[PDB]
Parts: sequence; C-alpha cells; structure tokens
Amino acid sequence: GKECDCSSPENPCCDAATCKLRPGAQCGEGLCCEQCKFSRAGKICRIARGDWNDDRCTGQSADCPRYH
Repeated sequence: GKECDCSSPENPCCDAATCKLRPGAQCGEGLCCEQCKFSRAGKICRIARGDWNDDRCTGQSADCPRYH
C-alpha cells in the first residue's frame, strides 16, 4: 500500500500528511510531471550512451525508469 506519491514533504502538489497529490494533479514530482500533470509517452526522459534505445516516457508514467 503506497500512501506517499512524493518524497518531499514540503511539496505543495502532494499533500504532506498523505504525501500524495491532493488536487487532481497527476504527479507531484517526476520527469514526466508537467504542471503536476503526466507529460506524454515517447518522451526522451533519459539519453543512453553507446548503441541502445533511449528512455522514453510511457505517457502515463512520471518517473523515468531505466533499461540498460
């Protein structure tokens, strides 16, 4: 059970007591969080080096994950 959508308690987007988005904001902190909203998928959230696939937001994700 996750009750903290954010790690910073001083964040206004996510309630401090419930560490979660209080309003209709999608995310309080993240690379795909534009205006506390989910940016769009296919977003180069991270650029890899070498010869693989860069990191692209999934549209419904806020924290850009990794692959290699």
